[PDB]
Amino acid sequence: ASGLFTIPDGDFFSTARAIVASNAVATNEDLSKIEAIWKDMKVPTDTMAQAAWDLVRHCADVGSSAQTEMIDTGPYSNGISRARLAAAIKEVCTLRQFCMKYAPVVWNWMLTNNSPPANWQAQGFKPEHKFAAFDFFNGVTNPAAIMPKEGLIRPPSEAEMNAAQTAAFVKITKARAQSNDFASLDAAVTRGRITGTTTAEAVVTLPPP
Amino acid sequence: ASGLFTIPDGDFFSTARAIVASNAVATNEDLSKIEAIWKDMKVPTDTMAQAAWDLVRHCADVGSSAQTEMIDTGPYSNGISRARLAAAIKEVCTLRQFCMKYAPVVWNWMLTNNSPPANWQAQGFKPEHKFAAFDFFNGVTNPAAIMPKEGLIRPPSEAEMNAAQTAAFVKITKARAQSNDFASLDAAVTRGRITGTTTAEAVVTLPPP
Amino acid sequence: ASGLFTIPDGDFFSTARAIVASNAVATNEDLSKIEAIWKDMKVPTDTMAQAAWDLVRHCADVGSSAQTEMIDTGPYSNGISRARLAAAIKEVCTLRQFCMKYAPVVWNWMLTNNSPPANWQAQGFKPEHKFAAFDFFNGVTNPAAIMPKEGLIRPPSEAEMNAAQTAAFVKITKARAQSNDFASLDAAVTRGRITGTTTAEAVVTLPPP
Amino acid sequence: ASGLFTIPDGDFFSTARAIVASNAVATNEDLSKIEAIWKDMKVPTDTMAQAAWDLVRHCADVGSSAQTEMIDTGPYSNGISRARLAAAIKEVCTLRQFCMKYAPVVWNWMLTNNSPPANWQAQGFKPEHKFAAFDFFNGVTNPAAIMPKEGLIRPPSEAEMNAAQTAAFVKITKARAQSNDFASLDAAVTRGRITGTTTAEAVVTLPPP
RNA sequence: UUUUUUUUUUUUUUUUUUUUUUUUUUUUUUUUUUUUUUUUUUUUUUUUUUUUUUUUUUUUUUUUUUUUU
Repeated sequence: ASGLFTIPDGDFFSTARAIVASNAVATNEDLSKIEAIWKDMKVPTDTMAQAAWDLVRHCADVGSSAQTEMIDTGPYSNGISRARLAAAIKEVCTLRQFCMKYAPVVWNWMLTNNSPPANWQAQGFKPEHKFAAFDFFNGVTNPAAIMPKEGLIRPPSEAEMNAAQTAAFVKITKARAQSNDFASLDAAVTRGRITGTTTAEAVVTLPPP
Repeated sequence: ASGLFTIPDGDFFSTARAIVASNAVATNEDLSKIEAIWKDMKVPTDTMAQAAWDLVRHCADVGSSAQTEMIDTGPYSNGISRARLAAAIKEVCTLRQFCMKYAPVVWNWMLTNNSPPANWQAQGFKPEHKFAAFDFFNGVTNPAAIMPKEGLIRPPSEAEMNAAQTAAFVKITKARAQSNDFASLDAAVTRGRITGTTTAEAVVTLPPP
Repeated sequence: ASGLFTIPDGDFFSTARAIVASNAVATNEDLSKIEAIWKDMKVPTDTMAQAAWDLVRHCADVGSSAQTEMIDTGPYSNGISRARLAAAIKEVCTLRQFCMKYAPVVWNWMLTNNSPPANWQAQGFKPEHKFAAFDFFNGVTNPAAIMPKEGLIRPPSEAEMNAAQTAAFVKITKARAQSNDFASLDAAVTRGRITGTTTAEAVVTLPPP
Repeated sequence: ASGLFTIPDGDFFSTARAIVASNAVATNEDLSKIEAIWKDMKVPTDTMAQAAWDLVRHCADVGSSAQTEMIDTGPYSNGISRARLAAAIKEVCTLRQFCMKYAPVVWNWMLTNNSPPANWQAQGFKPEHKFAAFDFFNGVTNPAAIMPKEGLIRPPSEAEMNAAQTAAFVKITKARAQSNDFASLDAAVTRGRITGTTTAEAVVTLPPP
């Protein structure tokens, strides 16, 4: 048995370590392209990582959607605003994929300072689940993401994971209900409609048990 | 591991404090532009904050919609009416974003005086939930908003947060049902219709469990 | 990359401010020519702007067509009638282009006094949309127009914009149906006809959804 | 397998980069001919690009039709008016093709300053879609156009693309309804008619879903 | 009786905005109209399913009063 029919024997399992890569997280080729754009717009390379952690922490208070307006300037750039840092990222990967890379860093930072995501109440989270009230919360246990050196202070509880999956259903289905099913945006197909659906037909509910 | 691949070590989590910024709350650049317009229409800078807190407290009795008619004059301007203060705000940010900034102030003010939002019964709130009967109630636990020095008297209960989310569904869906799906307001698309929908097709219900 | 192939870098977007100019609004060269004619027919230069705002406010009660008869004299001229002020304007630009320049001023003036355009019922407007019942209502959000210092009291609602676009369809199509398609007004082409069309063939309808 | 039957192997896909060219965007031969005319009418070559970006930004407030009257003079020429710059462009390519080349620049400029196209309300756009209210908005994601160095602040949303396609239908069909089907402009064919169509037969509607 | 295989499990989409006011009266509730006739036959095949056509251009301005009931 050779070629693709080779049977592994036990030397492979004890020695080989798979480097984990994920397509929901910004790749190593993605992150090298961010650095080349960021250093060309004069982000200091001595605080390049802290400018990323500050941007993703701000992206836990607001969304990580491509339409999200970043607000202010962090203290680790040379006055480069967070909107300009995020616009450089969206040329390479999505903002959500970049934020998934730093999700354990932001999770530890929020749990150290006891500072939840800012709009947890507007998102409909209960106060006992408010630390899961950011998108890209799925990346906190993804091994392709940046894990801090001493690990997570606290893993996410099962109730926090439950609340995040429910909120992910509500936010994504509401965003799809504001979109359409039109396969083309030409007026021959859309007939000048945004959703192609009335207000009552677009109401999202999670059906009861 | 350097650049964007730097692993945080624990010095960062104990020292760095993220200044919280939110795009649902009026920004610091927004508020500086309000002050320049307000002092030019001769609002006293010694009571500039109290004129804002009086306007947002009045915006808890009426809406914070852009179409809302402000009624009277507060005691902290130099006779500048609340409609003129709100019209200056709507040149910079939304009125709702300005009111979200002062939501914990208005929440403490209403709980101190035992004075709920004025039209809580018309909004369909039960009497035990009537203190949540304002829009921009989501901002009372947003850390980007102005928190008073000694804190909230009482946090919002879970039942108050439940009632506010339900009322937010009813008021927003009713406002969308009076709007249309028309992608253009030209008569070639609207065909001279406001909603493009009959009265029976526009009825909003929250489907039962 | 130089010449017309130069890539903008971010210094341009933060520093350069485009002065907005519109060809639907009376230009700065247009308005300087109005002043030279108005001061030569002895309009007081101390109330030159108020004579314009009074004329455009009167042009919200009647049309801004070139055929419109202006009625009376405002209080800010030296007894110069509004028909003589409008005849001087029509030598330079259209009356509608002049009125578009002052559309936010007239919009604020009408909303302050609760005084809608005078013939809103004859125009077929519903009472809840009657403040949009003037032509040149499109200019109220045009940034080339004169914006008052503290801003609009209320922006136009979506239903008001819908009603204005529908009324613009009806009034313009009815005016075209009283015109012709004749490419020349010589009797060899027109054959002594005004519209070249019967009464039944000239009926305007907005086709139903 | 050689000649036109050669099978690509994977070296071609990893190495070759196609330079994108579009016939809806002004070509590199087009732009070199603009520069030769612009420098001969003494446009400064140190601000040749900024004079183009100022002209296209003004062409987002007014149209990019060949019949469009440009209004004023930008600050980056040596007093050369925008009408003279546009007349030089129309000798080489269309004004719309030139403006498509700088559509991401104008898109970033408008989103930085929060300054929409000036006549968005007259075009029938809803306020939530008003940043798409220019023609040549199709060029903002065309890779043949000039992309700024740090990228777009925000990509166009799906609802903005929907509104632009609907407005493109309405404006182009209305312009065709004012034209004719006559195959020749000689009076033997046109019979002295502009459209060859009555007013009621020329009404444009987008048929309802 | 037949129907129980395979395929389909990735990404993307989670921001903002929208929550005011107005609209809640009156009128409209009778009578008439309910039968008969019409239900069959015929018509179910063949042929027609390829290519071609998808670019560009066209999106500004002007026209919205009065009169006519």
